[PDB]
Amino acid sequence: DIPLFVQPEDFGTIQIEVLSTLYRDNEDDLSILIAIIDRKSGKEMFKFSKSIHKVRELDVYMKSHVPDLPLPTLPDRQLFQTLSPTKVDTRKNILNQYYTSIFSVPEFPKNVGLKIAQFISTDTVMTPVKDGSLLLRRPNSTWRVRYGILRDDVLQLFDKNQLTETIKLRQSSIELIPNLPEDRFGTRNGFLITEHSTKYYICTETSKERELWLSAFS
Repeated sequence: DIPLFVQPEDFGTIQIEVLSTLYRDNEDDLSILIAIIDRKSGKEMFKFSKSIHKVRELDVYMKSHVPDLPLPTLPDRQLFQTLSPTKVDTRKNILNQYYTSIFSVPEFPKNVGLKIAQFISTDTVMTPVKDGSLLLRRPNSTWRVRYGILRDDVLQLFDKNQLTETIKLRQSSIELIPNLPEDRFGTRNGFLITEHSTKYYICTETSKERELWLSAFS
């Protein structure tokens, strides 16, 4: 066997939270970061990372070994084709609904329950001023994944751990971009930083993350 972090009979005692679908794993590919939480304590026990391909693989296994029991539906493949903020926001919510339903099924067959347990017991992620994954556009205007670090009153953006942008907040102005009506770029949870000029369009994965980032800007 491979060591199990949570026994299949104890799937009911955990909550899941899909934290991101822009996480860079050990091989530096975009993957899905998932947190496993103890229900009674509310403490985050561990995190793990899976590519969308691995997610569909386990899904394929389940459809075939439990055909008679209803199972949730994965996000569509089109949500992972052209990178846009509105798709990133949506597919994270569907994945949250998906894995909440999985660990809410009362009983799985012994083989299927072990496979799910092995799934969450691999690709473990250990992670210990504001930061987070961001989506960046410039005024021929595609989006690109960036990792933002707020240093003092200066924002730093990295592309695969390489400084590609550096921003002064004292020189710049900030404004929210309304989610609606949806523009021709799929902007969502977005805001504009105009550094004195130059304009950077930045979106977060959730609307809460936009709230948290603006407060860091203050």
